[PDB]
Amino acid sequence: MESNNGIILRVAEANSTDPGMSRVRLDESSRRLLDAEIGDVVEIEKVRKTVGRVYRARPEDENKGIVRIDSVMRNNCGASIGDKVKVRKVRTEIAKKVTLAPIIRKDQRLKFGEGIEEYVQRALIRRPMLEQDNISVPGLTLAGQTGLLFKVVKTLPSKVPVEIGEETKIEIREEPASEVLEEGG
Repeated sequence: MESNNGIILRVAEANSTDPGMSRVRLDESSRRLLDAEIGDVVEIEKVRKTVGRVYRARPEDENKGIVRIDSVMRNNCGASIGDKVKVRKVRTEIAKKVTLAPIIRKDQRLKFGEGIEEYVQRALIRRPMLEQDNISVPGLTLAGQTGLLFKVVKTLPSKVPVEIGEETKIEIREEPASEVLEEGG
């Protein structure tokens, strides 16, 4: 009935900034082989599950089996360039409750508590969320810190790409990257 599936292709990326980790540029066949329409919701899964949206490849002929994403999107699952990831097309929904875990240590500057759940909702509001996903912060930092990224582990939706809204509920835990070392350096 629903017939919801995706395709396995090769992760793409270039030294250029190529900003936009939530946008997937694909060719007409990669988009139309299933149903993906302009600006539909696409999920990606190479090593782990990730979310994103469909875009048109500049070269509507080379993107017939490669997806160009930003470094963070590639870092979200744990894959390298040219690896093989599976992209499944889906739609978005309003997540009602999502929990995440900022990874830092003695260099943790992005923690406040009290209203932090709103601070996360405000920053991540109206955004696609997928448990076990990962996020990053603009070019900001302090001493020699490491990690300093958000690690989502629990969402209310069916583990499908959902969009956060001002009404969505959030949870921030106080457990940093203890016993946690995701591949990447």
